Amino acid sequence: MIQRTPKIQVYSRHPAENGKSNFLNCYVSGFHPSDIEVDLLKNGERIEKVEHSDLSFSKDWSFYLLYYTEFTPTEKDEYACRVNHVTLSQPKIVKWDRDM
Amino acid sequence: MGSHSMRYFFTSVSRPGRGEPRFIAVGYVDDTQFVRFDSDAASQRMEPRAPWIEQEGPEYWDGETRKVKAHSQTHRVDLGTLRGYYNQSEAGSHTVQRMYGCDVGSDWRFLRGYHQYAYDGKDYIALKEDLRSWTAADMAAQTTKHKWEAAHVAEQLRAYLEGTCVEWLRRYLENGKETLQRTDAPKTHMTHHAVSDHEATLRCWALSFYPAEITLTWQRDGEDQTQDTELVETRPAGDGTFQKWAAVVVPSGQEQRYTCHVQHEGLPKPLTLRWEP
Amino acid sequence: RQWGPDPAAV
Repeated sequence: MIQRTPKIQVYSRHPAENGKSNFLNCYVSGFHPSDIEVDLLKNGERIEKVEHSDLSFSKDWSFYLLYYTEFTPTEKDEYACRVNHVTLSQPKIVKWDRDM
Repeated sequence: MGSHSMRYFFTSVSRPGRGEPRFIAVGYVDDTQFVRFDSDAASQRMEPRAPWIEQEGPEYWDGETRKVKAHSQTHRVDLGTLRGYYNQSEAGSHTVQRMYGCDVGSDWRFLRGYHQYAYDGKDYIALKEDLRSWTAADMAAQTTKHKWEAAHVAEQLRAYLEGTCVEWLRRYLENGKETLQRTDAPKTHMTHHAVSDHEATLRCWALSFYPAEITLTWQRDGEDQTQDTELVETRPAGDGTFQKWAAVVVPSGQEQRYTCHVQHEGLPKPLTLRWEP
Repeated sequence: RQWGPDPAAV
């Protein structure tokens, strides 16, 4: 049947201010089937304390999940979301851009 | 607020390798999740996800747990039935999804009900708007439809959707009114990003809003513009509110011609933003 | 409050 690949947005809960606590979000949507792997990364390393929302779906039956963790943005640290799904040959990495 | 919904979402995923399907149920009022069940969680109970449901007493939680576990077993049976209807191997994993719910309208009375079911992410069977007839997508679903017609399933569902569903939606709306009946209008602002010496991007931001429904549009000299624009999918903040942005590329120096127009239930009149800071 | 007692099987 259908396989639909995830859309991915990486963003902060609050406006990012260097040195100030916040939450880093990776929102994955539009995927099918529901099995999916999502990590948040800091300078390429997986963050262990990440939580996620309960599985739900949209009008077109596609799934969505929010993965998140508490973080402190800085000028130099890089954050990203890494996603694997049956539709992907290799994991997809999407870097966080604070303006997006 | 002026229409409201209660909706339940259910997903079962078969595990041909070993064991029972994974089953996850969630309930919402509007865009607020208030209960969950996960077959892999330790409690094996329907659990609260909003503070205003916590005051429901043990009879409630027992009944809701009983219903949701029975539902999970029904999807377990269904996954086997569907594999037979479609002549599929025992080897692959497959998915069932169900959503049902009811809306109250602006007059606070029943507006509509629905119940939709999907197999492997495609429509399977759905209740029609009249709450009396079914839409079957294919001849497997037509077998289910005949079964359900003969068993008066629509009559039983309809009674729920028009009765209990509406009544309990209204109860939750009152018990949770401090948040459920508060509109959070978007907090809006614009940013400016040079793209070259000749062009710039204006980005119109809508933050911290509830409910999720929102419309962002750009106009140039008071006429809607979609060319040279980009809109992201509305996204959760993680605190129960939502975010969105829309952007337009413009000739450097002409920013003031452009306006971002924001419509939301929390705004008595739409907001209009303009780069003139 | 969910629809009960249990949906009909397909």
